[PDB]
Amino acid sequence: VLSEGEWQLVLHVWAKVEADVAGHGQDILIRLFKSHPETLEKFDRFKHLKTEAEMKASEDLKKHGVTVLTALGAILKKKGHHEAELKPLAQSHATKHKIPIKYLEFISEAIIHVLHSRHPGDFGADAQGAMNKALELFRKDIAAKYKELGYQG
Ligand code: HEM
Repeated sequence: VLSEGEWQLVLHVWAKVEADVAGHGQDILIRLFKSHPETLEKFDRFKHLKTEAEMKASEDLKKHGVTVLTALGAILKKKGHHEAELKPLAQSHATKHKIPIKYLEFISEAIIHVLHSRHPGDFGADAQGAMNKALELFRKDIAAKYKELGYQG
């Protein structure tokens, strides 16, 4: 459970992400794909991309990054009361996209890295720790839904 202070650090940097959601999404998905190539393989939509240049030029990738960040921002703003937002997501990612929880840890690391590169002043260690907790809560709650559905892993 994050404290109110922690949630404030989380949403303060997230308000900054909102100024350029598309740019953040692209950086995050590209980082995810480059750091963990197995993740790109889950996207039939994007697996044709072979280089970072191709990824940066993909408008559809940029479009999905916004989809991803929009869903995540709505979750973060619920400050833990994200049961309704997490249900459809867990269901689709477990059963449809078949995304292991480990891959959610990978994108959490990409998110934190990109937030740090773009918002050093509002993403000091205290904010990093708070965001890590927030992303951990997200993962914890998603994992519980996965386990229920028979996908814990
Ligand atoms: C911060 C975590 C993530 C969020 C908030 C998120 C959000 C979304 C949303 C909103 C959709 C569209 C609706 C849906 O299908 O549920 C989606 C689709 C999808 N996501 Fe995620 N996602 C996340 C992480 C991941 C990860 C880590 C992978 C792969 C390693 C993944 C793979 C997919 C795939 C394959 C689709 C369908 C893409 C398509 O073909 O249209 N997602 N995601």
